[PDB]
Amino acid sequence: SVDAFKILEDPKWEFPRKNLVLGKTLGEGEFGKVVKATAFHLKGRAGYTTVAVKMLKENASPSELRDLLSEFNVLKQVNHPHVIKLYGACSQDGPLLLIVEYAKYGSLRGFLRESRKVRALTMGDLISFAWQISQGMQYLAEMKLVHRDLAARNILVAEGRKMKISDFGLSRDVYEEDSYVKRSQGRIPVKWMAIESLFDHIYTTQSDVWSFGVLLWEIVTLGGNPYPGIPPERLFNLLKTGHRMERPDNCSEEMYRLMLQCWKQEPDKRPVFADISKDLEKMMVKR
Ligand SMILES: CC(=O)N1CCN([C@H]2C[C@H](n3cc(-c4ccc(Cl)c(N)c4)c4c(N)ncnc43)C2)CC1
Ligand SMILES: [Cl-]
Repeated sequence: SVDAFKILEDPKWEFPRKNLVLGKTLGEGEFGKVVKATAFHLKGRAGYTTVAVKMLKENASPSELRDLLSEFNVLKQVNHPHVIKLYGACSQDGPLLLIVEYAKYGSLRGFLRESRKVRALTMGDLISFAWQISQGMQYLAEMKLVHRDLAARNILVAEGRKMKISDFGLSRDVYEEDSYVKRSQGRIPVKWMAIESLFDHIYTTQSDVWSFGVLLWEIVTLGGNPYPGIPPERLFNLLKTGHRMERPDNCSEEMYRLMLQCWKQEPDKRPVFADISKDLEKMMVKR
C-alpha cells in the first residue's frame, strides 16, 4: 500500500538532525552520497564525534532508496569491530541520513591504489587485511547472512589501517524471511559473481567465499582489476571450461592456493571463513 518513500521511525536509532553538522563529500557512488560530519552528544556521552553520513543523491531513483533502507536494517542488526558501525540515523521529517562510523583512510581499493605510487605497505600488511576481513565475514556468516557484493571497493579502512566491511545494501539472508521478496536482479559485478550465481542466480555464503577469493586477488595486486580485458560471456565460458586467474605477480604460493580453494566448482567444497581466518593467521606467524 503505502508508497516505499514513507519510512518507519526507529526510536533507538533516530538522531536529531539539529545536532549534526555535515561537511566535505567523501564520495558519491551508485549507492549514494557519503559526506564527512561530526555529531554532538552521540550515544549518550558527551561531546562531539566525527562520523560519516550516507544519503540519497539529488537524482535518486526509488531503487536507490529501497537499497539504502535495505542497508539501514542490516546495519542495525550487526555490530562487529571489522564491520562499519552504525551510530544513528535521521529518517522522519527530513532527508534520510545514516550516521555511520568514520573510516578516514577510505575505500580499501583506494587505499591499495594510492600506496603503490607513493605509504609503504609490506606483504605482512596485506595478509593482516585479509585476516581482518575474514573475521568480519566470519561474523556475518554466524549471523547466517549473505553479503553478496564483497569487493575491495566496498571494504573500508579506518584509523590505524583497520578494515571495516561496508555497503550492506545488496545483502540477503541465506535462509529467506519475507514471504514475498522483490529480487534485485543482476546487480553484482560479473567478475565477483560465483559460477553458481552466474548459472542459477544462487548467492550463498559459500558464494561470498568465491567473492572473498577475488577480493584476495585485489589486495595482493594492490587495487588490481580482476580478469583484465575479458568480456562477460568469455568469463562465463572461462569459468565453465575450468580456467581461473593465474598466480599474481609477487604473490605467495600458499596464498594463491587459498584463492583457488575459493574458486572451486562445487561450493560445498570451499573453505569457510572460520577455517579461513586460521589459514591467514598461520601465514603471518611464520614471519
Ligand atoms: C564509485 C566507487 O566505487 N566509490 C568507492 C567507495 N566510495 C565510498 C565513499 C567512502 N566512504 C563511505 C563511507 C560509508 C559510510 C556509511 C555507509 Cl552506510 C557506507 N556504506 C559507507 C565512509 C566512511 N564511513 N568513512 C570514510 N569514507 C567513507 C567510500 C564511493 C565511491
Ligand atoms: Cl559507498
